Amino acid sequence: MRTQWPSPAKLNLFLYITGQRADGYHTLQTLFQFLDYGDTISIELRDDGDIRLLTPVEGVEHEDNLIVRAARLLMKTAADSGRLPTGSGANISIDKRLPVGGGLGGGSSNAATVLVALNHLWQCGLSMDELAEMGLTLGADVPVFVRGHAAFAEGVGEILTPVDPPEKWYLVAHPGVSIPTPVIFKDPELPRNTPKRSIETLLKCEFSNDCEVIARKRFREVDAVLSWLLEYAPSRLTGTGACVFAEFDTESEARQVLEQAPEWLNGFVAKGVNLSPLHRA
Ligand SMILES: Nc1ncnc2c1ncn2[C@@H]1O[C@H](COP(=O)(O)OP(=O)(O)O)[C@@H](O)[C@H]1O
Ligand SMILES: Nc1nc(=O)n([C@H]2CCCS2)cc1C#CCNS(=O)(=O)C1CC1
Ligand SMILES: [Mg+2]
Ligand SMILES: [Mg+2]
Repeated sequence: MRTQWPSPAKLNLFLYITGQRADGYHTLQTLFQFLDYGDTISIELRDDGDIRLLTPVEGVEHEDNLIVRAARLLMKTAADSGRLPTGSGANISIDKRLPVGGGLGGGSSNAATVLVALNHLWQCGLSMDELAEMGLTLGADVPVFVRGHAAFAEGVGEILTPVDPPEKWYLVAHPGVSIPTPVIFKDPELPRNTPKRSIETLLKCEFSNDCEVIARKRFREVDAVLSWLLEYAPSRLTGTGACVFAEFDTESEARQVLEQAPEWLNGFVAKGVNLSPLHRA
């Protein structure tokens, strides 16, 4: 039997960099919300203990793909604690709508959906905390997707406090540039001193993304897309870019602006979701 599993995008509704730890990672205060939009992952169990991603993701080698890494991590962890039924395997295919990169968390959402689906399908019985703990080793973006709720996130992104932001409609645009996430976080001029504040202060302050100034300055493609959207609606970078979103109250306004957008916006429209489509499923 084949099962299908949502792998939604996320948005950083705001993103503040509070410092940088010794291991190079940055401490932050950010607010995750999911989008009801993303990839679909299909899984067929194998009985020969193998893991096969049948549908390649362009530019990513099989063994580098977060789908496969997540599956093998779960297999190793379950097997080291006697929770992996003999022969547990899987064929995995993905219908990929999300960009590879851009600050939408698509690869990390793929990792999270695979952890959750395989834990269920192999009957490994691992808890949320254990999965989120294993997800974190695959990237700081992975735990929010594993836990499945919109959340105020601190630490490096793993300290998650569920919250229910307004579920606005978003136009999400992908500038035609690839920004390696290491670039932004290694910039001298990135704010690393933004004062840590309470959720109440943050939820009342205007939402911004501390990384936007740098993405905009360094990538004219990002500045172009942001400048264009800002004429229509509040608009900000998500993640470290390059994607930018514009916030709307209704689907019709968001789609009307989208119908107007030049093709170089590479835009789609989707609704915010405080419960991940994966956990809804
Ligand atoms: N299934 C996957 N989908 C997208 N990217 C992946 C996947 N597996 C590994 N990656 C790697 O991660 C990067 C893009 O990941 P992604 O989570 O989409 O980043 P972003 O937060 O910028 O959206 C690429 O460098 C790619 O090598
Ligand atoms: N806290 C961090 N410090 C860092 O140095 N890095 C770099 C080093 C690894 C890849 S990039 C990432 C994070 C993270 C995170 C949580 N997910 S996130 O908020 O969507 C994304 C916008 C930040
Ligand atoms: Mg989805
Ligand atoms: Mg990611």
